[PDB]
Amino acid sequence: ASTVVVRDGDLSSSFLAAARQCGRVTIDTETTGLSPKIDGLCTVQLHVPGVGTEIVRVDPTLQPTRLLQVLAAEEIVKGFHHAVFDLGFLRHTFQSKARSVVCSKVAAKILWPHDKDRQSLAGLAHLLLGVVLDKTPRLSDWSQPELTKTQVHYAAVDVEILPPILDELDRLLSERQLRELAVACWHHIPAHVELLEHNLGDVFTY
Amino acid sequence: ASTVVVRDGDLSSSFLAAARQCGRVTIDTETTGLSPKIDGLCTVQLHVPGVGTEIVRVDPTLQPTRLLQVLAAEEIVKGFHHAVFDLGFLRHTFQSKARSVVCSKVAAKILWPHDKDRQSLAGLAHLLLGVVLDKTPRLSDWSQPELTKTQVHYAAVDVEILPPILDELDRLLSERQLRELAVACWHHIPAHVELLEHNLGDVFTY
Ligand SMILES: [Cl-]
Ligand SMILES: [Cl-]
Repeated sequence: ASTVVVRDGDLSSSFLAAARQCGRVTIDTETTGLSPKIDGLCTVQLHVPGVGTEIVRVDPTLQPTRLLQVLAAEEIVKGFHHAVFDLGFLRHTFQSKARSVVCSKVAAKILWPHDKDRQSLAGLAHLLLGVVLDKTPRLSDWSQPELTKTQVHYAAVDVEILPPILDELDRLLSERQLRELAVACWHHIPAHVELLEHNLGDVFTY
Repeated sequence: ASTVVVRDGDLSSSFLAAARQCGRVTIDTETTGLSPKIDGLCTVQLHVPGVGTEIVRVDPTLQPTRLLQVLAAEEIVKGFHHAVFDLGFLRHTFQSKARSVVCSKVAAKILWPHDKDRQSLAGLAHLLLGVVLDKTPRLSDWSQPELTKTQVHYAAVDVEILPPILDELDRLLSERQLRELAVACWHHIPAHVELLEHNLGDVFTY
């Protein structure tokens, strides 16, 4: 959490430029609960490697125009942990339909299908980076008029830790010849979000 | 079942040409049971609209080279009913990895998520075409040294009925603005087959 600014309503015009120069960003959100179609989206965090992190506080009366630009941009890769969760909120709240998203949880489920510990952000961070993540601020009040120092730091860490985690999952995927499958699965995340948004369920079974 | 030929081991060179001229074919299979990774693949049926239908009897000692060419060909659309099932057999038996496949079951699950009747080939044929399909030969012995007249006719009908069914689902999908979602889902079928082949399960949940 080297350099973090809390923004109201939208990503700043400076980070939009930095995201476009970089071609790659990481994204996370804080909410009032676990149901992307019922609970409230409170903040969206965006990190530009080398530049810093913005915490965007959602306004009900404002589309976060420049944030939706980044999400939709084919030429900007957006890394998440559990992209289906975060994009479900973004889709239900803002009608956002993202392109070029990747997900460390999907990656982890391909590499370690039977191990829930390695499928969590904290499991990935400890295994790959030697880093212990503090998870206690996740249940705090993200709609509070002023985010605390602890909140800001927590919200920043969970986007700033994704670039090294994602790079390391890429290498493990390539080694086991599963990267093309992870690539195909990441490419399906936005469609999977639409299926959930429309209550269409599992279209691939009998 | 206007014009049907039973082929040993592979699709004929003439249908490979006709599939390439047409740019579109429909596909179905007959098997010894419902588990694509355990049960035997007995036949693969391929229909070229306007030309006819081949029933390919699988040989254990022979890759059906020209059939695998059609399956892999990006420029040839392959229509199935329940593509995940058929491609699971083709993937486990021949290591076949298909491109540009579409599926009437996936389409039906998007249009009618809660109605199992409309998600079956016979439900689709009756609703859309007014056609009653005889399903009794499905449990017959497809590894028998000579397929019966009833078997040949059954195996041919279930590929020849797919082109009108698929064209009609396209129109219903477009009308409700769900065709882009069906297109995205069809594009994911081969990856979903790989996930099942590797026992990776649902990579898109928590
Ligand atoms: Cl604040
Ligand atoms: Cl025969």
